[PDB]
Amino acid sequence: HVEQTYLMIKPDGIQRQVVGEIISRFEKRGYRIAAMKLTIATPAILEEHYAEHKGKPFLPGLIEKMTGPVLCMVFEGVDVIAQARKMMGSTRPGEAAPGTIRADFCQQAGRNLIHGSDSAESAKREISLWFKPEEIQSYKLALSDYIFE
Amino acid sequence: HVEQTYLMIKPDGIQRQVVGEIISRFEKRGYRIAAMKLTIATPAILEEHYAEHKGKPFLPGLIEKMTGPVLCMVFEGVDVIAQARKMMGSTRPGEAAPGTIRADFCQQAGRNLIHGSDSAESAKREISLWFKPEEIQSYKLALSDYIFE
Amino acid sequence: HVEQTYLMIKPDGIQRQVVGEIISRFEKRGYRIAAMKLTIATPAILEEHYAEHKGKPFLPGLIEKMTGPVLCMVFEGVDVIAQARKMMGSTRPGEAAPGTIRADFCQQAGRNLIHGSDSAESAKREISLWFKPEEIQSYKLALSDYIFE
Ligand SMILES: Cc1cn([C@H]2C[C@H](O)[C@@H](COP(=O)(O)O)O2)c(=O)[nH]c1=O
Ligand SMILES: Cc1cn([C@H]2C[C@H](O)[C@@H](COP(=O)(O)O)O2)c(=O)[nH]c1=O
Ligand SMILES: Cc1cn([C@H]2C[C@H](O)[C@@H](COP(=O)(O)O)O2)c(=O)[nH]c1=O
Repeated sequence: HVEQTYLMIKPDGIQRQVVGEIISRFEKRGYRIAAMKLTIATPAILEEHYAEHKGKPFLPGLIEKMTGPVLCMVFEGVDVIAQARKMMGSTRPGEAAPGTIRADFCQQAGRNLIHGSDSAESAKREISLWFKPEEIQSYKLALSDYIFE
Repeated sequence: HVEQTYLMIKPDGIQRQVVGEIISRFEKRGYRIAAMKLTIATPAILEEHYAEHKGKPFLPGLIEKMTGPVLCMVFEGVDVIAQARKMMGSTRPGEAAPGTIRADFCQQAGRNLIHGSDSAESAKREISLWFKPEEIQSYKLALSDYIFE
Repeated sequence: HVEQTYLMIKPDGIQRQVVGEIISRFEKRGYRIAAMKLTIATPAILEEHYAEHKGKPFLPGLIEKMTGPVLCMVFEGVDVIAQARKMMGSTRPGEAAPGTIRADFCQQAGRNLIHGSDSAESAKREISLWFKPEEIQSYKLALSDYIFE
């Protein structure tokens, strides 16, 4: 069975103009784009996005870094929630494995280019926060027979 | 002291049209193309290719996935049998390291893009199965002095 | 706090004509080019560079391999000394992780494409040996707000 994960290119990904490169990494595995939207993230939606960190001293700083243009995305694939995390790499780019997004593009955790859901529960919540159901698109990849066993 | 390994692009590599990208990964290390042939794999040759799994319940499914166009290849280099295995990554793409072929391109073991010999004995057997001696080409890379110590 | 490291493309990197690819890997992380110079390495400068190995039987062959065009470089970034070492990978390419320069381009330690400082002390020593201070340039990257936290 496939699943869907929420991936969001942060303002540093937009401003460094690596959006296409990021998308290509997920397309390369035959992951399907199920939703995609450019918006400007605001403090009120980011408070909900970062709800697990309510009341923590670092939350204002997380929100400030994220206040800016973002690319909201939903990708579909086998085990894609865990696999996208593996592809992003460790929170700290300096600890991330070579070949991951954060190791290949970044230096510090506060500017680590991309967010991805950390669990099935978070993916469901995040997809619902940033997308309406009518924005989630269902279609089948023509190469499905050569992607899925 | 170089050796030769058998590498085969499976039908999913052909149909997803990533043959050139795969070849480029091996050329990038200064591995030498010693043989290359496009064919359509037959059940008869695949039964011998997969002889280790004779009688196993999953063998018919393995053969069915592989009955299609394939690119047979022989690459030469230092430690190239083990090194090509490392470059392909784990059989299951989800367990493969970022930066390997299977992690970068694939989702499931049954569609994992590429075969490579797993040992010196297997390489000798597989090269002999898929190639005639007259198809194996001997020449020296002009950059040899800058590739080999 | 950023630091600076000495990175040198060896004659195999020049002759295999992958200079631009190497530079792009470091630029991709927002590391700043603080110095860059093409020269031809000579035995007298290489003897100082490899001073720790004076008298060892492998040194004459090492110096022979390194007598040729080289690209001297200084890159600046957070933790860049350790990070550049990680990006190069193990001295022996066969042991280097997928996604590192040496794993992606090389076969043997004697032709492993690139040198990088192993410590802050070595970086200071190597930058003094290979560059004049006139050659180290001070300027700020315009994307700093999106590279550094
Ligand atoms: C941006 C950032 C996030 N994180 C943590 C906060 C969340 O628990 C997790 C995912 O954050 P993210 O949604 O901003 O990618 O990473 C840090 O520890 N340091 C940072 O600098
Ligand atoms: C295709 C496939 C191969 N394998 C095993 C069978 C062989 O022992 C080994 C290499 O197979 P391969 O020649 O098809 O790459 O991988 C699996 O365990 N699962 C799979 O889905
Ligand atoms: C080129 C080379 C370097 N080295 C060691 C010597 C130095 O301690 C370290 C870095 O050397 P380098 O300046 O040539 O990169 O690598 C080997 O052990 N084997 C080799 O073939």
